[PDB]
Amino acid sequence: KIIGSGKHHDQVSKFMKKMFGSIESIIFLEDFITGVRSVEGEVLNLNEKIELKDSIQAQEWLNILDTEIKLSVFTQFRDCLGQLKDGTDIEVVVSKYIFQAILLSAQVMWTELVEKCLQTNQFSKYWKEVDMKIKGLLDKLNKSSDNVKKKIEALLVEYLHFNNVIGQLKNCSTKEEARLLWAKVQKFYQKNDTLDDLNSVFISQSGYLLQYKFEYIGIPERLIYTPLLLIGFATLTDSLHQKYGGCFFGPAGTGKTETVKAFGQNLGRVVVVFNCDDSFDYQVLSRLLVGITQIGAWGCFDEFNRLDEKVLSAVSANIQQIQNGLQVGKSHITLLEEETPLSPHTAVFITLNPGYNGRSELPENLKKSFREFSMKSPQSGTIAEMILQIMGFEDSKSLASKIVHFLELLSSKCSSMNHYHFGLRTLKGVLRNCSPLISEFGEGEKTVVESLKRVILPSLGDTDELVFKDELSKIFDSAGTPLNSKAIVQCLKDAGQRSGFSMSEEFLKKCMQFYYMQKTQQALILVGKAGCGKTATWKTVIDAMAIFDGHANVVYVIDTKVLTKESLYGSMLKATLEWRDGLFTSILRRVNDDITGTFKNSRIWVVFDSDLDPEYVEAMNSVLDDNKILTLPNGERLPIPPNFRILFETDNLDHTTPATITRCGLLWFSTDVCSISSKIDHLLNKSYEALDNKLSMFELDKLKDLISDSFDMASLTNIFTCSNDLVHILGVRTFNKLETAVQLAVHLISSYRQWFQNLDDKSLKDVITLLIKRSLLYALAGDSTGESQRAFIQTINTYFGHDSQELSDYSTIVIANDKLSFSSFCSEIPSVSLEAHEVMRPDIVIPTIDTIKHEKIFYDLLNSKRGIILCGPPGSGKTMIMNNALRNSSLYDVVGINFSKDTTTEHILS
Amino acid sequence: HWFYGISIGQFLSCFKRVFIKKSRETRAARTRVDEILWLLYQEVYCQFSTALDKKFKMIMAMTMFCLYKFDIESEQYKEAVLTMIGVLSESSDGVPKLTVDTNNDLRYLWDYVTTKSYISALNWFKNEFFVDEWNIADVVANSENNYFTMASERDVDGTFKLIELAKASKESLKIIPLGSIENLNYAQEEISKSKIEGGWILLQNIQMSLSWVKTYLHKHVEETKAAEEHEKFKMFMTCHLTGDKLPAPLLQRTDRFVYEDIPGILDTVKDLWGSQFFTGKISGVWSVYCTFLLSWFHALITARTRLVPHGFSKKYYFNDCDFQFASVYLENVLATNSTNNIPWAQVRDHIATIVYGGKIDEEKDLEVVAKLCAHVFCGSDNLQIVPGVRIPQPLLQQSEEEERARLTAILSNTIEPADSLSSWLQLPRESILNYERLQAKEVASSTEQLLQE
Ligand SMILES: Nc1ncnc2c1ncn2[C@@H]1O[C@H](COP(=O)(O)OP(=O)(O)OP(=O)(O)O)[C@@H](O)[C@H]1O
Ligand SMILES: Nc1ncnc2c1ncn2[C@@H]1O[C@H](COP(=O)(O)OP(=O)(O)O)[C@@H](O)[C@H]1O
Ligand SMILES: [Mg+2]
Repeated sequence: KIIGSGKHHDQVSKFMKKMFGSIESIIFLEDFITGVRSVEGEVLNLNEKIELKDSIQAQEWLNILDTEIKLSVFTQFRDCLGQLKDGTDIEVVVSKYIFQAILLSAQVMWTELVEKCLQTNQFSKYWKEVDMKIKGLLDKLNKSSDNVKKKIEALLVEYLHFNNVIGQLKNCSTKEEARLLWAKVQKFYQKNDTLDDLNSVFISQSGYLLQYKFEYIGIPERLIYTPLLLIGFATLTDSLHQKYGGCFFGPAGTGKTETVKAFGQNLGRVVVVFNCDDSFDYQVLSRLLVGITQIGAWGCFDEFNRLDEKVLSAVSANIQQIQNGLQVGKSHITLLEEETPLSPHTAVFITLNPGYNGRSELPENLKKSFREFSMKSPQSGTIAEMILQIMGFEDSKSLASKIVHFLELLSSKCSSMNHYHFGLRTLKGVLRNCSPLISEFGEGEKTVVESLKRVILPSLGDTDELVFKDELSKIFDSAGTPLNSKAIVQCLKDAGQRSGFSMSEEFLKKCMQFYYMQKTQQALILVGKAGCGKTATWKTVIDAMAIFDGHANVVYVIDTKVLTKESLYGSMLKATLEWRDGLFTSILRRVNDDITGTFKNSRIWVVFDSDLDPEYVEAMNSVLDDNKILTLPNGERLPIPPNFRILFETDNLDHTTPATITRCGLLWFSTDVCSISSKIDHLLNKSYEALDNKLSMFELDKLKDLISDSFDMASLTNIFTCSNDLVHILGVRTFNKLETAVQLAVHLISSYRQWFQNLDDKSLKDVITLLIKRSLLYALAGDSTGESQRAFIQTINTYFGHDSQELSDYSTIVIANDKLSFSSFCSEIPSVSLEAHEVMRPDIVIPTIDTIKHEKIFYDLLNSKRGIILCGPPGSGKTMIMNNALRNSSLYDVVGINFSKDTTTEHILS
Repeated sequence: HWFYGISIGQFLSCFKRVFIKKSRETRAARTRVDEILWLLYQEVYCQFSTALDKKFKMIMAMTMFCLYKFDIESEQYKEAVLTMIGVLSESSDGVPKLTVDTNNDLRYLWDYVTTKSYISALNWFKNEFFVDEWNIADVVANSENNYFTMASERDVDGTFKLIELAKASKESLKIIPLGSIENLNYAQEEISKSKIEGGWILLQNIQMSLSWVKTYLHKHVEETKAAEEHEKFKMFMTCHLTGDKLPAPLLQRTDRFVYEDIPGILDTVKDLWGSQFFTGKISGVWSVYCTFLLSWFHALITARTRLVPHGFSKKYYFNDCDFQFASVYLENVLATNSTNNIPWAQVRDHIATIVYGGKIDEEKDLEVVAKLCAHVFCGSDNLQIVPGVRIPQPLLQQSEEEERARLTAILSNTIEPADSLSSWLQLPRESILNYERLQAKEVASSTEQLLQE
């Protein structure tokens, strides 16, 4: 395509990202090349414009541009260093030069100044000067544009490294210790008396020298400088001095590849990263290796420990060839069945992840040419202080020490739990949530306290909350208060009492915690046993925010485990080469692509309302991370807008990885949000509003008054406590049987509304009480043996009043159209006779008292519009009783599905 | 283990040798059948123990002694030794049924085991075979094969032993290291011409070229049965027990044995110090002194690596690459800096963390390396690395050759005490006793499991 693009010369800019790795486009002029621009967005202006005639090949002018960009970077560096040397503020020079040039000029000037400072041992003055520079950069960051903000942040990272080193040098007691510390720190120098400008600047660490190749790097994600990072740099430069390659091994997520890339950036190189175990072809890798050898770039094998055995052997042979050529000093090595030149600036790095067997090591042929090093997670305190210094926090050292001490204290005192993770990741999450809170309250200790209470506190259990509170009081001297209280609390109360929910202290506490957590977090997890109120909590908060802000809400409730990964994320027809959307990506595209609907002024919620497993979430881990992009296995890479928020409603995290818990805002429901006599009232109101559409006014008011005052929690609390004494098959706690009790009671009451108008008040109350007793018995003790059912009947007749009509084992309201009395009866015992030829049909049943009672209760449960579960030993008669109850009626048709050891979800649909 | 494979043909040849070997008239075992059975046991242990490492050598010796004495001796001996192995293993405990004046050698074994001298107790069974273990001289001379595999761990290489043998065995050992495709082609040409010229050839570190051996060497050695009809040449292979699994037919075709010879600390110091000046001096006197100290430190760290988990939690193989990198750093720091000793403080922190502490992934082992470096390098005009030697700092005239001679003399003057692993190294003697008890427990458990099976 490039070869055929020798006339327009504008199709190369698409592949500039691939062939340069750092620059995304070439900024053109009407017939000249006026510069380049990187992926982050930054105009590098070439000093000498490149003419482009039509006859010139793409190869020739690309070749001249390759040197021109490096010469331009060196020119920017030299101009910036000459400017800063004639003392001028960093703020006025940030706007002129690219990030790399100002970075290198700052590093060289810092090294030059601190050398003489170490000679004279007067560190306080330069430390204060650097601190003032950092404060100036910090205040200029607030007034920065979209492009300059990244550059300012990177310069802040490097300047805080400078100040850290100067402070450590100042604290050193002896000159020997100061020089020991200065040896490890990566120093920068330039030779003022040399030709070949591109080789003027070099880097000295531990006495080893490395040339600075001036390849443009852009404005990359700078890593925070920590004493464990500089040890990685020292190991890499020690390996590179002796021409050995560079191997890192350690736990995943310790930034091995990022450390290699940061080392390359400091040296001015862009590191070509070969990603492994991504169905990575070998031939393309061999081509990349030949390119690395011929150019001289640094190639890093990311996750090298995961490769096919034959592919691993082939690539290890190639790497050994390259390394042998480098060590010997020979040129024109033999690989790819070809002799190719080998530039002596080539280098190979490898990063090995821990496998299933534990530790992973290099192949045998590479162990004699690679110097392995073990990477570890950084110390919490050092980078805690560094991040607090990234923000405008005062007393950042004391704050970081207090935060780390509080976290360790919590880990030592709080009760052990699966999701209790107080490592470095929790610290970084606390700081990231503390970052946006700076707008509301300043950069004091109370901001950290509020972030801790908004991150750690919700995820803690009930017994550990008091520990959190008292340790927070006794560690942090000041305990703050939250703002924006009255308005959102009143709005939550409105949105809850509108839906019937009871605004208890616990429910309001959980709603407030969820609201504050979703204020900043994007991925939410709600954990708690079935019936705690996760759905009620988040729905109430959604309604409250809709009423408060005025933004509309769009909710997509998806059950993850019902749908396979192909349906949830997207399926590709490998035999026909079409990609299908799936469910999650379809509703993401409907958000990004469409604008006619209310999608910019509305908050999108995707509630994964099912148990989560690592396999499902690993396909969206990029969404959970700071990337905030959904990376499909093939297709467009979808950006999630700020309104798009993912919630996870589950009941356990026994299979969710620590990474997902740390990234996602976790809200743990340690107890039910409402008491028994609040769920009962909510269900009563939800049934009254359903009956309201098919009933008169006064009759309904009187009936609901009778239902409400007929039972009281004083008598029912003893019943609910006694129900736990009974043995329950397929046990479910009574807080979940309340729904069945209330719904069945209300339906039974409503089914006899015709016989209530001409009914006396006393008999009406007796009817309501008897039906309530029946519903309570068949909901609480409905899954008992049958003798324990009689025991529960005695309990019911004891704890209710002694005047209401007693409930017997067969007490049923039978109503005759010729009489007005309720006429409650029991124990009919009918009789039936059948012929010989009817002895076995799938619909012949001998009616006994047990059969009639079971059929009656089953039909009453069906008419209550609630699902039923008949649990019993084989041959007991569950199917027979259903089919008899539904054969008599002309309203229901039975569809019998027979589940087996594995009935897929499409069996039911079929 | 993938290396201890045994075939019916080898066993039958070993049994044939029982009759073939009309050796010295052994103990008078009455009937000829008993004497033949004893000779069979002796020959099996003498031949098939070379292919095993030290722990499995002990296991074989104990198990075959038990198998022989469960038939030759009485029940008062059988239950005695069964309970004896139960005592040696830490799984069971009790007193054996010691019959006085009837089982004397068992009483010597009881004296050994009560004194908690596990190594002598385990070597008692080897001593009871009254046979001298075959060295590589015996194996190479006696076995009528042209192929031998020399396995070992990654800490010790027996290439020097094979060189010394073949220089004294009829001609020209020829080392052919593997590696890149150049090494592979050079090796194939060398073997193709050496099977005709007859010189002994050696193939260092087969493992790295596994894919090559699976394709070239395997079918070659399986098909070159006319090599015995070629000139009398011997092709050797060096592997690693912890390395990758060699193909089964290739290993079965060739003879095998395990090189188990760990040199003493002083021996390693002497070897390293001798080898350092063979390549010639690089810098002045202080470079020589620092190279001597580095040799001492490398020997100490390698010796402590052997112990596990004593000294170090894992067997971190500190090869010669670490020594080369540390030597390069020492030359650099003594070149850029001055003659004075001031930068010792940064000689440690680089050696203890970057070159020798890079492989380390646990904090305890890093602390071990750091304290070892602090002990070895921090010195003021008189350094006592081990309680038996004192190293004075260089002279004032700075005569480098005299300094090298003096260091050689101070190496030759001292001798290694038998308790060096507790005195020369910093870990206590009770640690060594616990280590030995653990290894004896492993041996006893394995042999009991085998006997029960
Ligand atoms: N504040 C409240 N006052 C009264 N009743 C409430 C309150 N909150 C919840 N409930 C009752 O508790 C029920 C819990 O329903 P919800 O769907 O929220 O449960 P959950 O714990 O998330 O469980 P699931 O795993 O079944 O989704 C509600 O349907 C309602 O009947
Ligand atoms: N009252 C009854 N009248 C007639 N048959 C009964 C009665 N009680 C139990 N049975 C017998 O019990 C068996 C239960 O069958 P089925 O309903 O298939 O078991 P399940 O309900 O466990 O699937 C029936 O075959 C029926 O013949
Ligand atoms: Mg729910």
